[PDB]
Formats: sequence, structure tokens, C-alpha cells
Amino acid sequence: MLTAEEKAAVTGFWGKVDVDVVGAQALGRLLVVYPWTQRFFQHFGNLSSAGAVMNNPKVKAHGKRVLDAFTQGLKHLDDLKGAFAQLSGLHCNKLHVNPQNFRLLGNVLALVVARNFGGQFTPNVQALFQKVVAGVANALAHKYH
Amino acid sequence: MLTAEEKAAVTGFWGKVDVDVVGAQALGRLLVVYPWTQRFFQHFGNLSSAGAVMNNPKVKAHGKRVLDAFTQGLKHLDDLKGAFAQLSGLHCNKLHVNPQNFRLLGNVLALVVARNFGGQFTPNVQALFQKVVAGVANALAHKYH
Amino acid sequence: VLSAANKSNVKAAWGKVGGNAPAYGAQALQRMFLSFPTTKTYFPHFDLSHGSAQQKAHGQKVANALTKAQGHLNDLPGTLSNLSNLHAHKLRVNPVNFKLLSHSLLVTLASHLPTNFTPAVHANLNKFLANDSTVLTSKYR
Amino acid sequence: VLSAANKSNVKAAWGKVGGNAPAYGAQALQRMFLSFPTTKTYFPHFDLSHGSAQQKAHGQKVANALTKAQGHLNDLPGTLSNLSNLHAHKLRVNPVNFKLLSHSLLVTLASHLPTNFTPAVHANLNKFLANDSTVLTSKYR
Ligand code: HEM
Ligand code: HEM
Ligand code: HEM
Ligand code: HEM
Repeated sequence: MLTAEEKAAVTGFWGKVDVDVVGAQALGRLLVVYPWTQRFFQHFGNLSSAGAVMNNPKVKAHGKRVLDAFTQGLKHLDDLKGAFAQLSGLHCNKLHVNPQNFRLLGNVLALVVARNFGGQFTPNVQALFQKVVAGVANALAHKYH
Repeated sequence: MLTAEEKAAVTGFWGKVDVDVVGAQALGRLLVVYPWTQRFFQHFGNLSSAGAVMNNPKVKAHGKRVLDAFTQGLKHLDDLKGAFAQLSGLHCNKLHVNPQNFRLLGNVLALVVARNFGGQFTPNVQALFQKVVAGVANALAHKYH
Repeated sequence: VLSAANKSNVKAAWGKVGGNAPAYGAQALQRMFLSFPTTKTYFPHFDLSHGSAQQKAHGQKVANALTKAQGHLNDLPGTLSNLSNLHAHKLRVNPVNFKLLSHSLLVTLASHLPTNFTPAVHANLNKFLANDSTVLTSKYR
Repeated sequence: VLSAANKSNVKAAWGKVGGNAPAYGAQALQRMFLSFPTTKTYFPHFDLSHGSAQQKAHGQKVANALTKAQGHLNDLPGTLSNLSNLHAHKLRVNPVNFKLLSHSLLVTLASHLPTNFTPAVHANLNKFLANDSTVLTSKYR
């Protein structure tokens, strides 16, 4: 949503982004860094260790899809809260996460990519990615019912 | 999600409620509790003791028209974003306010409503009011950056 | 972190609160399920809600911890470690949640002693609960 | 909890960093300028360049205190005592702006030391900045 000159930039840089372990990691760390989120997943087994939680095939799979899922956001990034509608559904449904943990989680992916990416996750790509989770943190809970 | 109505069928509850005394109440309680509030209200003077930070003619006025502001708003909920886009121009362009604050003066508000009116203030009267806040300075973050 | 006109505060407010302090967590705890739902989750044993006996039984207990908590304002960690990690390491009460009781009980407060509850007592009473508040989160930070 | 291994990745962390810390302050801000724009109002003055000696001598400073702070996890409240109050307090520097500045250095941090930078390096830091911010906010508190 931004310059199309900005959309331009995350569209290109999303894509060099490896989905499988950019959400394993992002799911991964979210895991032992918010230790309380760890609630929503009795869902897999072993988060009572950093080694464990990460690797844990399950919290692995989780991020895979907890991630190009987001990142299928954009295409449209755009219309809507549309998109995401949906998984709102699910999120105030029978989990019931804060709109608060949407925004960590969004903030865990920017530590990810910053350090996978590394000198390119730039205060301007850093910048725009920011928006993006501001956006995707946000539809998911505007969503509430 | 206004329910209809408890919402507005429950603000009914609304006026009767009062101006100068709620706003000046709500704007004065907020200005002595998150002191960082103030940086912003400069315009303004004493704010040198809980004391005349209460006096404040400045503050006192402004408690009014704020309350006046919204409140009114209590008026069509339908399309809140509408109503004060006008004024997320202002929080956002003018002084650049954190969302964060938006909830801070509504939950002051929830409190100063709950002082005012009492028993009159239910579990029921507080959570209906507990969500105008929520759309109102969430309406407020729509837009801004 | 409290200022010492603060501990002050917290105290004829809390010492006005009285023997009312057990109806006081009933009322807050019953104020947030209502007002900020998504916290109801922390409580599947009880029927919750409304005048409920699990809920006057637990506001007791929220209520107690706090008469305790100031009480001895020179030192809440050592009074809460016991507490506040089971909410911090065995329940895994996300911290957000802190600040709704906070309001729940300050708005619970504010309703019973408002000739009483002063721009200068909500202040002190607000600080007091970020702080009961910070040390229940510990476990981490 | 300032907790020992916390303290022992915190300083190990800290430690890979060196004379880069300078570097990171100002990449930090470089940084919260452009990515949590509302902070930028604090920096009236301030030629926020782009990359600008203003930010630079600043960026200098937010890491020299960083750096101390890394090197005496016990006595922060007596340590920050000048700066708790510049910020708190005289600066009056919204708390919701600390959590800001702190994510952007774990970026920063995390951008430059990805070998060494673990969920555990990652958590002990998070937390440390966590332990930063709650000291220099005491006004409040
Ligand atoms: C930051 C706080 C978060 C939390 C604590 C939360 C927790 C949850 C849980 C507790 C479930 C149910 C898993 C199941 O049946 O296994 C889930 C499914 C999920 N979440 Fe989240 N979520 C979070 C944010 C996110 C965001 C931030 C996205 C981004 C688009 C998202 C994407 C999804 C996906 C696609 C599904 C279900 C996958 C499936 O249909 O098979 N999540 N997540
Ligand atoms: C919680 C945080 C808030 C803060 C720190 C903040 C700060 C300020 C500032 C500083 C000004 C006017 C400064 C100028 O005119 O030079 C201002 C005006 C305004 N504020 Fe706020 N504001 C707060 C929230 C609110 C909320 C929540 C509402 C809606 C009620 C609002 C309603 C207004 C109204 C109504 C005007 C006047 C401008 C008109 O319609 O002409 N503000 N505010
Ligand atoms: C100031 C705030 C809190 C204090 C002072 C308070 C104090 C306590 C007290 C004392 C207990 C009794 C533990 C026992 O001594 O044997 C308890 C248990 C419980 N606490 Fe709170 N608490 C606070 C807020 C919270 C919040 C925001 C949550 C989560 C939403 C929460 C969730 C829990 C629940 C879930 C238990 C479990 C009950 C049971 O399964 O038999 N508390 N708390
Ligand atoms: C890690 C958190 C932080 C440290 C360790 C840190 C360090 C400082 C330092 C070492 C100085 C000036 C002391 C000097 O010349 O003695 C300072 C001043 C200030 N701090 Fe921070 N700071 C923090 C966070 C923040 C944040 C989040 C903002 C803003 C949004 C903020 C705004 C400022 C400004 C605006 C000044 C002022 C220089 C003048 O105007 O004379 N600080 N801080």
C-alpha cells in the first residue's frame, strides 16, 4: 500500500525469502522469546526446551504455512482484511490470541529476515516490512467478530 | 459490531452524562496519571501539581470539546471511521500521537464514567462503554502514519 | 518502583477499601470476562460468570495477594515469587492481560470510593498495579 | 531475573559487538526514524541526514550507556540514575517509544551477528533491553 515504488521492493525482496524456516525460525523464536504464546501449542509437544521448540517437526510445519499465508497477503495487500477475514475467524475462535500477540510475531519475522538477509534488510527494506506487519497484525484482529 | 443495540440503546445511558464535567475530568486525570501526556498539550501552562493541571482553564475547555467531539459520535457508530477521519488527519499529521494513547483517554474515560455514575455503571454499562473506546481511538489509528 | 507519597497513597486508599477488598476482585474479575473476554480462558473450572461462588472464592485470593502486597511496599518480589511465577511460569498469563485487571479493579475502586479516589489517589493506585503487575511478569523480564 | 545465563548470553552478545556498538546505536535510529516515524519528534534538531553526524555522536551515546549497563546487571537502578530522569521525566519519552527503539537494535544486532545470534542469544538480549527500558521509565513507575 505504499509507494507502488514501495510495493515494488517487498514484492521482489518477499519472494528471495525461503518460506520454510523463514517461518520455522519466525515461529521458532516467537516460541522461546514470548514464552506465554507457547499456550496456543499443546497443538505440538516440546516447547519446554529452545533446541526442542524449534526443530519440533510440528512448530516447524506450523510456520511453513504460518508464512506464505502472510506472505500470499500481498498479491492482493490490498482488499482486504478480505484475505485474512477468515483465519480472524479462527484467531478470536476457539485459540483466542491478542491483537497484541499479532504484532510480536510480526516483529519476530523482521529479526528473521534481518539476519538471514542481512545487509539488505536495510532501515527501508526494515521500513516497509514494518508497515506490512502493522497491516497483516491488524486485519487479523479488526476481524473481531 | 455495535450489537445492535446495546449500543446505542445502552449510550440512552449517553447524555446523561455531562460535559465540561466529564472531559475536564477525563482530560485532567489522564494529564496527571501518564505524565508523557502533557508533552503535547503545550499550548497550555500549569500543569505543575495534579492541583491545577485540574484547574487549568486551558485543560477544563479542552476536556469539553473533546467530550463534546466524540460524544456526539455516540450519535451514529455505522461508520465511525467517517465521523473523525477528520481528526485522524490531526493526531496523526499534527501532533503525531501514538494509537496507544487513544486507549488511554478512552479506559480514563471508562473510569471517570465509573466514578461519576457508580453502581449505575455495570459490568454490562462498563463493557458497552469499554468497546466505544476501542472503535473510537481505533477509528483514530485509521490512518495515520 | 514507588514514590513514598505513593506507598502513602496506595494505603489510606487500600485501608479505605476495608473488609469490601473481597467483593472488590469479585467485581473486577467479573468486570474484565464482560469487558475483555479472551481472558475468560484462564478460567475453565468455573461457572463464571455472574454472581458466582467460584468467582466471590477467587476475587478473595486476588484480593488477599494485594492486602499482602502493600501491606509491604519496600519489597514486592520477595512477597510475590510464590505468586506471580504460577501466573508467570505454570499458567502463562501473557502479560497484556495484567493491565485489564488493573483497569478492571481500578474502575472496580473508582466506582466504591469516588469521593475518595482523587486525581492524586488514582495516580498512586495506578503505579501500584504496574508494579504488582511487573513483578507477576518476572519469570520473565 | 536480571538471571544468570540471561546476564551470560547478554554480555557474551555484547561482547562480538565491541567498538561496532557505536555503529549499532546509530544504525538503530537510522532506523527507528523511518520505521516508527512518530519517534522523530524528539528529534527536532536533528538533521536526521540520512546517515548524519548528528545521529552518529547520538548513536555514539545511546551504546556507550548500553555498554556499562551490559557490564553491571545488579545495580542498574544505582547505575541509570542520571539518565533515568533526562528521559522519564524532563525528556518525557513515551513508553510505547522504548519498545520501539529496542526491536529496531535487535534488527540491527540480529542483521550483523547472525552466527552468534540465537533464540537463546535472542531471548537474553530481548530481555535485557526489556531490563533497560523499565529502569529509565522509573519516573512513571
Ligand atoms: C502473533 C500471535 C499468534 C498466535 C499466538 C496464533 C496462534 C495460532 C493457533 C494457537 C492456531 C491453531 C493451530 C492448529 O489447528 O494447529 C494458528 C493457526 C494459524 N495461524 Fe496463527 N497465530 C498467531 C498469528 C498469526 C499471523 C500473525 C498469521 C499470519 C497470516 C497467522 C497465521 C495462521 C495460519 C495460516 C493458521 C492454521 C493453519 C491451518 O489451517 O491448517 N498467525 N495460529
Ligand atoms: C489519548 C490521547 C490524546 C492526546 C495526548 C492528544 C493530544 C492533543 C492535542 C495535543 C491537541 C490539540 C493540539 C492543537 O490544536 O495545537 C489535540 C485536539 C483535539 N483532540 Fe486530542 N488527543 C488525545 C486524544 C483524543 C481522543 C481520544 C479524542 C476524541 C475524543 C481527541 C479530540 C480532540 C479534539 C476534538 C480536538 C480538537 C481539534 C477540532 O475538532 O477542532 N483527542 N488533541
Ligand atoms: C494483579 C493481579 C493478579 C493477582 C494479584 C492474582 C493473584 C492470584 C492469586 C492469588 C491466585 C491463587 C494462587 C493460589 O495461591 O494458590 C491466582 C490463580 C489464577 N490466576 Fe490470577 N492473579 C492476578 C491476575 C491474573 C490475570 C490478568 C490472569 C489471566 C488472565 C490470572 C490468571 C490466573 C488464573 C488463571 C489462576 C488459576 C486457578 C485455578 O485453576 O484453581 N490472574 N491469581
Ligand atoms: C535504549 C534506550 C535508551 C538509551 C540507553 C538511551 C540513551 C540517551 C543518552 C546516552 C542521551 C543524552 C545524555 C547526554 O548528552 O548525557 C539520551 C537523551 C534523549 N533520549 Fe535517549 N536513550 C534511550 C532511549 C530513547 C528513546 C526511545 C527516545 C525516543 C523516542 C529517546 C530520546 C532521547 C532525546 C530525544 C534525547 C535527547 C538529547 C537533548 O535534546 O539535549 N531516548 N538518551
